[PDB]
Amino acid sequence: SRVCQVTGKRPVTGNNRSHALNATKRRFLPNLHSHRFWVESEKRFVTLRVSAKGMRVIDKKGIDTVLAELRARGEKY
Amino acid sequence: MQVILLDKVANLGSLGDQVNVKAGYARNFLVPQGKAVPATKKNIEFFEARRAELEAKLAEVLAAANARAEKINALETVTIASKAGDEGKLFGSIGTRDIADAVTAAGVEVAKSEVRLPNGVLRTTGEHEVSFQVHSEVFAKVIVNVVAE
RNA sequence: GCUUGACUGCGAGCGUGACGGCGCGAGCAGGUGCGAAAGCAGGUCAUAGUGAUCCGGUGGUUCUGAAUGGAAGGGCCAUC
RNA sequence: UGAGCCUUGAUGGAAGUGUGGACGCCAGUCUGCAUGGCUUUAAUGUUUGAUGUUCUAACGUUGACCCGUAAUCCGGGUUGCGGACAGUGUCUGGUGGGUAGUUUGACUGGGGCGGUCU
RNA sequence: GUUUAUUAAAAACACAGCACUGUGCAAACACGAAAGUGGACGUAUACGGUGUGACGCCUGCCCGGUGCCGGAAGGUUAAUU
RNA sequence: UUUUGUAUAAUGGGUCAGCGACUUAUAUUCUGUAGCAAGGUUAACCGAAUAGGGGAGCCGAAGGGAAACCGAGUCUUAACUGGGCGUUAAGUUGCAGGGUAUAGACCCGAAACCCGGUGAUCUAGCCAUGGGCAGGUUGAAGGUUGGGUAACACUAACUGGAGGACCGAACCGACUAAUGUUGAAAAAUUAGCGGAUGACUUGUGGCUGGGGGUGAAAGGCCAAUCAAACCGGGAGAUAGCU
RNA sequence: AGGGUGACAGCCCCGUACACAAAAAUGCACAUGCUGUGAGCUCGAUGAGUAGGGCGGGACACGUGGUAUCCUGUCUGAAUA
RNA sequence: UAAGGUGAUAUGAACCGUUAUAACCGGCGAUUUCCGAAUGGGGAAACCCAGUGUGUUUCGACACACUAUCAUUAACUGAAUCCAUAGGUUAAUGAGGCGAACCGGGGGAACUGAAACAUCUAAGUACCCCGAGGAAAAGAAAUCAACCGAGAUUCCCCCAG
Ligand SMILES: [Mg+2]
Ligand SMILES: [Mg+2]
Ligand SMILES: [Mg+2]
Ligand SMILES: [Mg+2]
Ligand SMILES: [Mg+2]
Ligand SMILES: [Mg+2]
Ligand SMILES: [Mg+2]
Ligand SMILES: [Mg+2]
Ligand SMILES: [Mg+2]
Ligand SMILES: [Mg+2]
Ligand SMILES: [Mg+2]
Ligand SMILES: [Mg+2]
Ligand SMILES: [Mg+2]
Ligand SMILES: [Mg+2]
Ligand SMILES: [Mg+2]
Ligand SMILES: [Mg+2]
Ligand SMILES: [Mg+2]
Ligand SMILES: [Mg+2]
Ligand SMILES: [Mg+2]
Ligand SMILES: [Mg+2]
Ligand SMILES: [Mg+2]
Ligand SMILES: [Mg+2]
Ligand SMILES: [Mg+2]
Repeated sequence: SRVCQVTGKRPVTGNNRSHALNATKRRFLPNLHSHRFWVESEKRFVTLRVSAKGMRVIDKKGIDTVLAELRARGEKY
Repeated sequence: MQVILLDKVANLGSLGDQVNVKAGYARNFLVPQGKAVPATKKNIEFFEARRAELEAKLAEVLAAANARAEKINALETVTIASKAGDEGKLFGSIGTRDIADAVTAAGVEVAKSEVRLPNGVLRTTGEHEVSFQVHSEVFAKVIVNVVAE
């Protein structure tokens, strides 16, 4: 459903605001690329709908600290 | 992305060393494949003792075979008469075994692999300054009293 | 021939416009030029040769400037 | 292969008799390979951009199998192919009646044309 | 053959035929924010688009303008730095 | 009623009865009237609720300047002049009215625009599965036999049975005229007319939904509606016009 | 107060003020029992892909304006009393 | 509570009660077919079809009861692959659907006004969607203030068109 999945970054809406300042709803959407992660500890190759930056999170907090959450809120994975 | 290395890793390996590398190289290869691990302190700022539990620990408190020259230098006269004969010469020669052998204090035991002698002690009998060269820079000194029978 | 009155600040009082404006103006203060002097000069003999407001640009100013000192920005005067 | 850097060069243990490279006010000479009583600028490492290759390990596969499963979807696994490409997100130049919203003056002896507008 | 159900049946549309052009297959293209689907369980003797409109004899000259195709060496040039 | 002007052959009204259009809220300014007066007056709220309390606050008694500032003066300017605006003004708060502002703003009225739903029982395409076409005519390809050839061509009879083939009912359609035109009928009747084994015709069910569909292309059809359907909503759209 | 009664009623009727009433069921207050929670005291700690930043939008009365502050799709990214 | 009663158009019939549950009023319960979230599967709503059982039975079988999906947990099972997961079965709970306004959030017009129209307006309105409560939301300063100080949020009047 085009959701960051790891940081719940959904696609927000906005205006194109062309020159002359002309309104036109456009809506911005996250990056996402569904990556293949190696939990290692769980010895499984889990894959998530992770999105840019949100990927920097995993590499910052923990592939297990992340999966710690996610599974906490009751998400898939 | 630093991560402490865990092996050879071509242009950057030390079986344990931090090095700035692209996260694309990690979390894709230098990791998930057993070759490194993120520098999360818990593996360095806390797991640095592994690098300080030898050269800095098992190299200082390693008290055991460091006091060689000291432990051995006041023996009970290492008399090793390498025999003699024929106009006052010798029947036995001096080598690596006999030397670091008779040099035993109280029924102790010394490996003959710890001798300090350039060449081979030609057959004589006079003062034989047989130093007990054990460790590299940590060797000792002993003697031998060759004569006859 | 000599010069910069095509000056600065004001202006009794009038004309002409629905208004925004526009025009005429003696005389007053400061300072100029020409003339011996009285005096004349605030552009051209007069009536066309033109663009409001906004938004800004440039110079000046101890007017203002959000805790205070500055500053940005704003006002004011000159001006594009 | 461009640019950094500074590392090593010219700038500014003895002769003498071959050979490259440097360009010159030259008629110079400069400097590296036998036998012999700080800038102006270049190799080394390095950093970094520019393409061009190769690799696998992300990523793709509407190839082939296995299992879920007496399934054509889907998921996991194995293998092959492709491979940091493709594709997508944000930003950005071009294109864009495909679509959308509008504008397209007045006087005028009817309107239009012509002319006019201070 | 088709068409303006309810004023137009036609010289209009359609057609077989012709020509141009796109498309190498996860085709072009089209419906769809997407997944997916038609094209086609087809694969250039195939599919889409456009114009001409059996058949016969034919289909001349112009590439300056516009579009499209190729080149891109150089001039101008976005974000970015 | 609208007009320079209407008996006007210019508009509206068959008649009657009932209903039908300058409102309301807050604000601001005058006029009248009442209260108090260099002062007038409270808001919310409290409340022994129309009291009383509450003066937060608003207006006025001071103005000039762009302002700092100054002050019955102050700006302008170097400025003494002068000139502009002020100073020998009573205001304030209710109540009723005239006017304006914001609102639907006197009342009725568009053609349209936007949002969400309902519609392929009509019709246009298509998909699945069933049905229909009296009668009569033509006579292709192929084959057989004779001839013919070196063998094929070729030829002739017979056989054969093709075709968006022919004539013509059912069936589908719709070229002509009359009649109908407050019809029998919101497209028909009557006499002729076109196709009638085909791009045919029909039953049943299904799929395309509105800026969307469908279209052998007329802007045609999408429920007697179509250069953007119907229903509900924005909504009392707006209407310098009648 | 009000309504009815064969015309308009305090005194006909039902009411009316006033005063009473609950087997049971429950709203809400207190009060307590069961479960859960956990008070209090010492010494600690004191919220990072975050705050800021560049690009695009959006919200602040404030239409990028000299424009603070807030949210963020996208790329980054600190101090830590 | 009571001398009257068996609701209405509704009389009549046939009855019940005049003391103490006749009727009637209120509290709590029993029954409560079929459709409808509809939940055994299906289905053109109020109908069609099934599995496993229970007890009773002439013991044919009867009707009746349970059997949807998902979520959490528990237990037992269990692929590619040792393990392990994925998947499977069961059970216990909870959800589902209705709803008038108010409330929070996601998405979001145009007519209109600007006497034209793009910025702007209408308006974050109409409308669609999701969620929750009796209220919602918000809320104990990285708040204002101005060198004096104030002290969460929310609502009213002023400040001020
Ligand atoms: Mg002249
Ligand atoms: Mg257009
Ligand atoms: Mg419009
Ligand atoms: Mg005109
Ligand atoms: Mg025909
Ligand atoms: Mg016709
Ligand atoms: Mg033609
Ligand atoms: Mg032709
Ligand atoms: Mg030609
Ligand atoms: Mg007239
Ligand atoms: Mg008349
Ligand atoms: Mg009347
Ligand atoms: Mg025929
Ligand atoms: Mg007929
Ligand atoms: Mg016929
Ligand atoms: Mg049908
Ligand atoms: Mg119709
Ligand atoms: Mg409206
Ligand atoms: Mg109207
Ligand atoms: Mg059922
Ligand atoms: Mg069901
Ligand atoms: Mg307008
Ligand atoms: Mg303080």
